Amino acid sequence: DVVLTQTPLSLPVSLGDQASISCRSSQRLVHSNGNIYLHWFLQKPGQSPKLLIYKLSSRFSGVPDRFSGSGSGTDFTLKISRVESEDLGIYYCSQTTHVPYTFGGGTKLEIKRADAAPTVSIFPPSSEQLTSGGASVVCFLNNFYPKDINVKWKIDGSERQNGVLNSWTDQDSKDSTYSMSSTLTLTKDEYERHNSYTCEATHKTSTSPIVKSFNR
Amino acid sequence: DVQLQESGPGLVKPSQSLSLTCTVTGYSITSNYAWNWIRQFPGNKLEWMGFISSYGTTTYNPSLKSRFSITRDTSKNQFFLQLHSVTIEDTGTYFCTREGDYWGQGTTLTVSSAKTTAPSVYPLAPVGSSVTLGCLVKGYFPEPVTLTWNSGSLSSGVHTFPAVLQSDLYTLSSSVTVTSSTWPSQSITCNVAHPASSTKVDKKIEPS
Ligand code: NA
Repeated sequence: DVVLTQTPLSLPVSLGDQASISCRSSQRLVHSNGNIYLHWFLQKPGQSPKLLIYKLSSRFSGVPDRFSGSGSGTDFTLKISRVESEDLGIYYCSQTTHVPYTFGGGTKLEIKRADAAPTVSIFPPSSEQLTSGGASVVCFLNNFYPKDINVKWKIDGSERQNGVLNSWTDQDSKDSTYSMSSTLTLTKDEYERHNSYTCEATHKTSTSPIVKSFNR
Repeated sequence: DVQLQESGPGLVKPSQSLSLTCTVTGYSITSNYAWNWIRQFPGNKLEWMGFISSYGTTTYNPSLKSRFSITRDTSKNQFFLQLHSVTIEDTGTYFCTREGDYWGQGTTLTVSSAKTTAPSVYPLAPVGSSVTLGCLVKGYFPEPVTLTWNSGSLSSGVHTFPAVLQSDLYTLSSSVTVTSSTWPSQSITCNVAHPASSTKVDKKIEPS
């Protein structure tokens, strides 16, 4: 089976700058008909993959001329000339010279931006939730950049590390910012047995953790 | 133009035999081209399963364990992916396609012996210049699910977070920022919909 390797995995680029994605094939993709059925897709977040370039260098309708593809035998490049925001997502190469048809592993295109620190918010368990014998504490870390971000959950000064659910959003193309949510979940008991609930965030934008808290 | 819409049963148990639908419009599946089924797994890896030619003849990925076929109905202008005994490892998002130039939104197949569960919708009200609230949809199964703010009217400064699975239960949270002068002088309600459990919940965010 034809294996396609994409380089790199991730790829930060500045607005207005030219980006290029590389795809490498474990086999020659030249058909008998003389054509190279190597194609390019972009998958925007929440969306389905979309054809950019087909047969190596042919550009699909409605696709900006900013987008171009070339390559040589077993090495292939996609060039994005003047990067805009809408352009963010996962980029895939595929081949259809050989059955079975195979896809590259994808290359995430991240937009370079002004480091930005998270806007932090801490949230106590609902009445409703409390009634059910549930206790969840929610912490949002919104509109930060870059993506790398660690959190700590402290109960009465010391650190919890059992019962933590984390979720990250894909890069917002509206402002090139990321967002995270963390939910610490305990038993209504284990909860009311402590006072202070702290949500600690680590990030490049600060040599020191960003702290948000509350007293039960 | 050519449009493709997937549909399917959503959740099913292992060993279940099953079929997915691709409904094509604006173009006949008899006319021309090859009509594909493609699969995306978590981790975002894409896998080509097969196609049905415009002649009604099929070509499959011989490198797969999954037992399947592809069929059509030229009259309703649909083609179908029939999966013969799904395993857990068949969980993923299935796309249908004309070649590679037209895709459907996609349809989620979850293969689990876990039972369907309606979620608990929880209001996160606060304890500066703007203000932040939250929705906690917990302990449902499967997905998808649906979250809006003020019936979808309010869409600015919202953050819906991908669901995360813990012990065969999903948990999903939502953020929304508004100006201090907005809340709670104006009511902000959270709008949850879980079609799978036929649940629809509306949770207004009250202070304290
Ligand atoms: Na061909």
